[PDB]
Amino acid sequence: MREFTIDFSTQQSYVSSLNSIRTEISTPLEHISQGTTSVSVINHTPPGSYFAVDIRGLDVYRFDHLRLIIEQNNLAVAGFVNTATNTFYRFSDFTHISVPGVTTVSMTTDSSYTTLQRVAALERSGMQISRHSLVSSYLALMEFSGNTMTRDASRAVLRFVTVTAEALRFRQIQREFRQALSETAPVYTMTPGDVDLTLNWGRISNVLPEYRGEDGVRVGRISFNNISAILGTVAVILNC
Amino acid sequence: MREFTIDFSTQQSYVSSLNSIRTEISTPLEHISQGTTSVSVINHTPPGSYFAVDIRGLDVYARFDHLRLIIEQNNLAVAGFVNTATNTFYRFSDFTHISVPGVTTVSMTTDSSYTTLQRVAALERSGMQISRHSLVSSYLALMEFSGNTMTRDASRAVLRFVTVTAEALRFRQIQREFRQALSPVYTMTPGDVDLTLNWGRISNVLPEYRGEDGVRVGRISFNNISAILGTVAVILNC
Amino acid sequence: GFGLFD
Amino acid sequence: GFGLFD
Ligand SMILES: [Cl-]
Ligand SMILES: [Cl-]
Ligand SMILES: [Cl-]
Repeated sequence: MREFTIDFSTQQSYVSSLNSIRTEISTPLEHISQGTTSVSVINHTPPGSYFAVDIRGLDVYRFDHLRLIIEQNNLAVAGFVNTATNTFYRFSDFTHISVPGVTTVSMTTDSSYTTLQRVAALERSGMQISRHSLVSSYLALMEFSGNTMTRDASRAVLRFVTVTAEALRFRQIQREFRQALSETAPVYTMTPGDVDLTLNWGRISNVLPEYRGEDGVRVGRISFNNISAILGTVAVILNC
Repeated sequence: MREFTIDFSTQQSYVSSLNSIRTEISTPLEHISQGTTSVSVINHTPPGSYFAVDIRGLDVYARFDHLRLIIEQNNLAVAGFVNTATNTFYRFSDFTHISVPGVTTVSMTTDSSYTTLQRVAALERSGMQISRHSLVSSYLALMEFSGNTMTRDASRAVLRFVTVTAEALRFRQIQREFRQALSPVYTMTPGDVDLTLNWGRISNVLPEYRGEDGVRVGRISFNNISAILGTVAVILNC
Repeated sequence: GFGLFD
Repeated sequence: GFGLFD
């Protein structure tokens, strides 16, 4: 199994964490590249493949027991591991993710945003994420037990999926969120445009391998005027 | 270009139209089949391939036979519509890679997304009604349309024709719920809407299905192979 | 000839 | 060393 750390200590450690993951699980597209920046395609792995992400650096000046299990082919969060209790809490739509050496709790709750936002009573559009709320999300997940997601657990998942898996996919989200890691701890507010990106990752993944030369591409309401717009927005796409 | 007819004359001609198209553009999955019914995977064609769908049988009699939909094959996306009486292809702004020879192409300022269409149409898909009469009304709106900016009635027409062609091709559930209207009103349910919004995720999971236990994609749950076959007909090829 | 799911 | 879009 692959294992990565996402270190939230500083803006620098967070960005370099995301770039190391991208380099290991994906390959740059030839035609969407500028300097060392590219759109990359996830490398093919056998179905059911997953890797672990260890969360660190939530407190710059501890909190080191949270691990996320990520299905590799679609960068989906299949669940979270409490490493203190060695327990894997797995969403109901990921029963094909088999992790040896952990106690697996199959949950009644699925991973969709519709479900998570209902239980959390929280809309992603306008959702705030700060350093203190990631520490708070960590503690909710370490406190969690049983097989049914709670409000606090679902808020925590919404926040961690945004700054890990969705930031991995979308350079736009990485760039907008990393400010929250600085020494004054400003707040990242997710925008309607951020949410629209996450809802269109599949379609974006389908069109970019056909992009040639320069100039624009449109996927529904998503419009990229040039390759810089693409690179500023998208980092990693599905392999279809 | 390759050409198919969807004949709305009767429930029977409609279902047999969709089945004929599916047999030509997709190939059955071995592990998700019962009798002559299967879930099928869209055949992989070169990028930008499309086919035409000619609309027939909307009412009595020659009449209402000048509408043609242009469908990109690999994702079953409607790229636009052709008025064959004026020889004009009205093309959505996200489909400038679809090139149709022998027609006048009008590049529209509007994209094909449900969010855009519903906004311009002032109509939400959840609870939208589709009857034979509303397809005839939609046909009349598309034939009367001109210019490069989508109107309310042209957007309503596209919403209804996309539902009963492309979305019905994908989802046997939608085909089965709508076809009574050709014999009653079809009312698109939240469940129907949720299917169409999860077609990519559904397509990613079903080829891994073996034997016959359940399958869960987000909030979409299939308890058995009969639940799958009752709901999904054609999936994306990934 | 149609199928029972049609 | 980061990129200019990060
Ligand atoms: Cl463009
Ligand atoms: Cl006719
Ligand atoms: Cl989807």
